[PDB]
Amino acid sequence: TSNVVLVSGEGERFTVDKKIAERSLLLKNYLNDIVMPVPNVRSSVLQKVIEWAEHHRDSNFPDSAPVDSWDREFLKVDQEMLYEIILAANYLNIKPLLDAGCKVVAEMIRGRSPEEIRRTFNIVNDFTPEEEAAIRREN
Amino acid sequence: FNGLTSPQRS
Amino acid sequence: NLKRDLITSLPFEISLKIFNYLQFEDIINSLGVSQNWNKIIRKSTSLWKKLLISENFVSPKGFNSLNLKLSQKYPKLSQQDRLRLSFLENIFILKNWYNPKFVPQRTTLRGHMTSVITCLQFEDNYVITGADDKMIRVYDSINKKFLLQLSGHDGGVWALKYAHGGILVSGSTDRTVRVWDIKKGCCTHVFEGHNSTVRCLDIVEYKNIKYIVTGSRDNTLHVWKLPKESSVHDYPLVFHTPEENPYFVGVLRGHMASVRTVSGHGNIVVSGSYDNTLIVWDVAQMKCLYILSGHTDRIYSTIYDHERKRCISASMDTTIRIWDLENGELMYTLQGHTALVGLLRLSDKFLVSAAADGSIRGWDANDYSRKFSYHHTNLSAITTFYVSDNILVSGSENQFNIYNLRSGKLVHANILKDADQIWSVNFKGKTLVAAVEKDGQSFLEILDFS
Repeated sequence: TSNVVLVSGEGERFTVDKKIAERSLLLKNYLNDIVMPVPNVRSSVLQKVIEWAEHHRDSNFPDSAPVDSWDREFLKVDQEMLYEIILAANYLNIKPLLDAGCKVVAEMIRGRSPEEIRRTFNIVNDFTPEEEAAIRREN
Repeated sequence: FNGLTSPQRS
Repeated sequence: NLKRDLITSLPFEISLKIFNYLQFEDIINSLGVSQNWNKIIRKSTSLWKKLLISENFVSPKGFNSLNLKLSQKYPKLSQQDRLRLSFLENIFILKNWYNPKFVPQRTTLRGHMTSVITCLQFEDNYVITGADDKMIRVYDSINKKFLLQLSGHDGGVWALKYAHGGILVSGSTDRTVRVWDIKKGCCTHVFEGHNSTVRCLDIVEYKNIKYIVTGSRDNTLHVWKLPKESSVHDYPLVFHTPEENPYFVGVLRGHMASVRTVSGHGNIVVSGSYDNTLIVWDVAQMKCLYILSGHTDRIYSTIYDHERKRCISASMDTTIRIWDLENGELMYTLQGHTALVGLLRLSDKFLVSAAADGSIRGWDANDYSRKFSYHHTNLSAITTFYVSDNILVSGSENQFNIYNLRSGKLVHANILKDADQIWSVNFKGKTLVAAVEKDGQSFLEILDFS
């Protein structure tokens, strides 16, 4: 069986089975029209994406459903990494991975107060004391 | 009683 | 650290995807996180559209009508904010309906001179009732008070249909069809022609013209144009003879027995009769399209499902039939009652039926698989019920029940405990109304879930 090579934005070459790599619709369409560049995606990020793709090689996805336990542990990374994994999935057109990452972000928000959400993402409360109250009472 | 009231015959 | 405002940083569509995975509570909290989060959330229509749809507050097909209504109510709000405000109001109201520890405010008002109420309409902040006392009573559902009594019928009132702009149509045992203007407090038209009691009626609009269709115990249906409003008389305008009535369209003959039920939309009208058959009419051509034969006993109720182009029929033979109105063919026979099935309702997702043995059945509105099943414990005949995707309210002798259709559980069984009979029940949003009997008298009950 044949492989493709995906090159990270750091110039590092990742060898991966072709049909497995076709999880990326960008790669699949690239072949339809072997080394494919993945510009502006860090090596460590691309490496995670490939790990996810190889793990899910036999997975069939539709087509709200919850995150698979392997995915939850796999997506248990620092926020910057989670951010870049989401961007790479979006660039590479891997909808199920994109979906999974978004579900994990939503889980960070779920059942949390505005103040707790702010602490999680280090967000500045830019509401004036007046505007803060007006929003609470349901705008 | 079947639950449905009806007018009487004319 | 390595912390990051992911919602702000990510492209809009992706952050939107994240919010679609959240429950409304989390979305509400998220609005209070920062100015940017606030801006991002209030930007999408789809977010609030999805929530409204997911809670069955609106259907995809009903969305446009909701939006327009919201624009009329909130002219100076964006579509997004309109939908958010609508959602918050609806979810607040629904939670009250579902809370077994919530109790609605109750207003009890004088009913008719007779203890039995025969018909009720609830539209446009009006509650309208008819009885065998020959009277029509109109109530304000906002202020929860009696407005006026419409008199003129020489016989009992057995059919009522609200049109628009305070206009309503009535049918009586005096064989007349009457048009009323609530805001003038009088009858404007009396249409004669039926040779027996007007048993049922519906109003349809076809090509921007409203028509009245009236079923009678004379085995016929009469079709009439609904008179337009005036600008700037000898009210009521009495029309003793159909041919000399410019609002008269024609007679639909076909049934061999009383026309018990009628249901129409656009130019298509379905009638059900005591002759065990239904007829699908084309009131534009005034012609019979199909005769639906197969029931072995009286038809008591029919619904024209115009969205799916189907007919639903309920019979004394205990069966419910589904008909394909594209070819006039039987589709399904539903067997879930052991008594007369005389009551049918159709919500966006449920066909609901109620029988004289106290049984109530919920069927999927599309494939008619079994969704729910209820039974009044005293095994008394179901006299009335009303339903949405979220709530069922049913009535019978000594019983008035409110069911949560999501959990399948009874929420309240005693709100109208003092009632002896429930003649008619109807609800919309925060307001539930019921025409009841208590100790030999009729009353109108109004329940407020805000």
